Amino acid sequence: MIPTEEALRIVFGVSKRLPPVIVSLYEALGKVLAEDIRAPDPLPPYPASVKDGYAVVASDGPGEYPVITESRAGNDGLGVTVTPGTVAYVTTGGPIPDGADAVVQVEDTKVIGDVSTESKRVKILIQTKKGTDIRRVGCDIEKDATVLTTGERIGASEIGLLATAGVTMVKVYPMPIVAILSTGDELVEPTAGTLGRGQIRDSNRAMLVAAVMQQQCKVVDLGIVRDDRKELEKVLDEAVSSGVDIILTSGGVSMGDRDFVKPLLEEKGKVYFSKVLMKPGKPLTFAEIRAKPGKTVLAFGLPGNPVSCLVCFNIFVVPTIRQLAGWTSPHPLRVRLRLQEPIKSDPIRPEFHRAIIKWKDNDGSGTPGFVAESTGHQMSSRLLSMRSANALLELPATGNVLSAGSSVSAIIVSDISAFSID
Amino acid sequence: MIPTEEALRIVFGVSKRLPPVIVSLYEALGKVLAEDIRAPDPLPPYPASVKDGYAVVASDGPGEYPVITESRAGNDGLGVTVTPGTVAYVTTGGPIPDGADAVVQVEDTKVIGDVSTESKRVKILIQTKKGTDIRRVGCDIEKDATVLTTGERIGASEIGLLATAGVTMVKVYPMPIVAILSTGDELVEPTAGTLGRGQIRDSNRAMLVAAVMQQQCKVVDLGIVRDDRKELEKVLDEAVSSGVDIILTSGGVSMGDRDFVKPLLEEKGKVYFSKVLMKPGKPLTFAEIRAKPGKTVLAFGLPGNPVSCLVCFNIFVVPTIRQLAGWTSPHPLRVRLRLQEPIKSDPIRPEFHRAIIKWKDNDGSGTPGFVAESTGHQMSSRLLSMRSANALLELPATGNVLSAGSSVSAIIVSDISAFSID
Ligand SMILES: Nc1ncnc2c1ncn2[C@@H]1O[C@H](COP(=O)(O)O)[C@@H](O)[C@H]1O
Ligand SMILES: Nc1ncnc2c1ncn2[C@@H]1O[C@H](COP(=O)(O)O)[C@@H](O)[C@H]1O
Ligand code: MOO
Ligand code: MOO
Ligand SMILES: [Mg+2]
Ligand SMILES: [Mg+2]
Repeated sequence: MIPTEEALRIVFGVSKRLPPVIVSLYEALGKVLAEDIRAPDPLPPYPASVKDGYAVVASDGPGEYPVITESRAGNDGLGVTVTPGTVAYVTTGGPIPDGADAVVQVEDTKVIGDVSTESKRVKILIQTKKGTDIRRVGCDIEKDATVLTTGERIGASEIGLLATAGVTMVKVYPMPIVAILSTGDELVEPTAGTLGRGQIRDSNRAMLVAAVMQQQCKVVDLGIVRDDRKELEKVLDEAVSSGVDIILTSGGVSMGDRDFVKPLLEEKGKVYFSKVLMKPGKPLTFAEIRAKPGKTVLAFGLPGNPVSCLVCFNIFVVPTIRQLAGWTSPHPLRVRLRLQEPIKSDPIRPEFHRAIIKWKDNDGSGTPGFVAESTGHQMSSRLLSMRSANALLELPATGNVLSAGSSVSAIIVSDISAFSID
Repeated sequence: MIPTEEALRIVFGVSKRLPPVIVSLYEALGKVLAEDIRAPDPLPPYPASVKDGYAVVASDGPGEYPVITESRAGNDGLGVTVTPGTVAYVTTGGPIPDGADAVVQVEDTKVIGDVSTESKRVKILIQTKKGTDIRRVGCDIEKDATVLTTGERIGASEIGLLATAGVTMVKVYPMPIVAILSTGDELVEPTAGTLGRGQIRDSNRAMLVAAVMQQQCKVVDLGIVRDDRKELEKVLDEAVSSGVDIILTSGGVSMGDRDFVKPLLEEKGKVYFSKVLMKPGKPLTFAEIRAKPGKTVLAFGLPGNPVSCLVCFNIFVVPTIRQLAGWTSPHPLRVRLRLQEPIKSDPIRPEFHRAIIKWKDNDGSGTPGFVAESTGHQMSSRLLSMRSANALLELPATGNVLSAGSSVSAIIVSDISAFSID
């Protein structure tokens, strides 16, 4: 039995970043960059107007002037020089014609004379300064500037920067492919209606398929496997040979006489641990299998108890997926929060207590902060204790009652940007 | 020009939850439940062992006893009664045979005699209590108990609860379908290499496609549209008739003489506003179009400036997607944080200043909390100001320099569970 911090250190030490691949721009979203990106041209590549109005010679000052060209895009005004005593109409993003050194926004101007006559004239109502409302070449992005670097995760703004730079095929770290199976003679498919004696619906498999889909990985669903050593070996050898990077099993890892996951993983590879000092998730097995040519497969013999299964996925499998996906910060967000109710900590095993947390203007102490409500009874067989739980409170093994208003460390396990407000 | 709080109130008031649909279990992930879910049978549906060991009569106490059956799943031990003076082998999740009222874990037992002889005997090493290590029928979930309710978002634990309850087809609120187009004679596709005079790559479209994909919505990519009124009307009528729920355009909404988005939206529907008091995102247009039979289409005439485009998406479009998707808490997470450097606020427009935020053990004041670093120059044409930005600091329009260490409100715009730790 090892502490969770040691089990996390071992998993991290064995887990290796996947070889990079080339993907399309839309396939690059969510992925970590495996190359630096440089701008091939400046942004803007031409002097551009910040406003809809008139490009002027600043030194001319307020007065009435003829409009000698109109510049909105492309070759508009090419070969036209705005000389002292003239102006050019411009729209935002329009190229500044040669000779103009400032832009006066349309609100500080007035058109003079009849619009029907070909010759347009405008009254500039202010005294402007050279450079006003013009984006010089390269002011937003300089040519050859690094706009994105290796190790940076691609979100919407990063896709926008790749498009700005003309990069539609991107070198990234891929997501791992994950195989998932359930174990047990007592299991039936979740499509089962009336259950026969001693049967339960397989809930862990669909739960883990959903959890892995939330981490943006491809899933290989290997179904229900019975408590038969040859059958489980065949399905594990099949998963190892299929090209997946991670295998997730649940159940068949406790002290039962037909719990074959641990001895099969010892036979096929290297088991680093099979027991962890934690509440819930004690029978967790982690192993490294080498697939014959030629790559490493990580195997997590997750516990059968639904709560223990999901907590072990959240604490150990999520950072492993991220490490394989090239994240430099794979660890989960940890915050500090105040308890909204008293919670009794366990006397021997530190607890990952499920909570529903929210940000409050007053956390109970006068200042703003996160607050936590327990999900109730914490039994490892009670999947209702994971319902709506967006955090795991880290309760040390003291045996004391932590009173309402006391502060604890909490691992956030679900999208902080999808947190329901107070 | 209206304040952002009024623009958000108007958008919320017009936006209506989409009609619910029936989807498969894996399609239900991320979606909000449109029906309550009740357990059709209890969990466990039979008295189940919490441990691998022996089912006993508690009153028998420590002693040596014959093992009369073995119970791991299904019909194991059916018709066998554990009477006083006998025990039954059980594995975790195994049905408790009739007559046994407690379980003694295998660690508190010892097998006696030769294993080869058919008759097995075990020594129970402790005095147990009635009910120990047995999960009674329905202790985790009672039959007909409500396990999930209308308005609850489906995450991995909720998929696990649907599978437990045998629900593989779920009534949910769907995500809206979003049409996206760019406007401008100066735009070229992001596949363009060398740019001609007065051209830029279309970056907003791929950025908004990525942003909408992160919100789990289907995208209808309508491409680049030129600054031609008939062309833009045709593409808008096409989007309205196609069945999308939201149209996103960018550009063609400022004061230019070929900015046709506003007048086209006024003609096709009801424009609620076209100008907002905010830095960045001032030219935002919001309109409601009625598609002929027969449904409502929401249209956001987003600003062309890349920063303004993404900030307006993050503040106004993200809660609208969530409201249409049936979220009861569509608003973004707002927290309070301390500035890591000084920031000058604008004297007239309140600013959505881009920041990279992280949780620190000491936020600078001695206690733990969020801290923010600015992304630098905040110009609306500078997409590099959105790079890695996971929050928008809400700076009031005071004109004062907010010093390092002062606290501000911040909107979190990207997965809090994907936050890089300190
Ligand atoms: N799709 C786009 N990608 C990048 N920049 C754009 C896009 N559309 C408009 N812009 C720029 O945003 C600014 C305002 O656009 P508009 O509202 O059309 O005048 C101008 O500088 C445009 O060149
Ligand atoms: N796929 C599953 N879905 C729900 N419960 C399970 C699953 N697999 C195992 N269990 C339960 O978890 C507990 C421990 O399983 P095991 O480690 O196989 O003894 C037992 O009560 C099992 O019935
Ligand atoms: O042995 Mo556990 O910690 O109830 O899965
Ligand atoms: O007019 Mo803006 O607020 O630079 O898009
Ligand atoms: Mg089992
Ligand atoms: Mg334009």
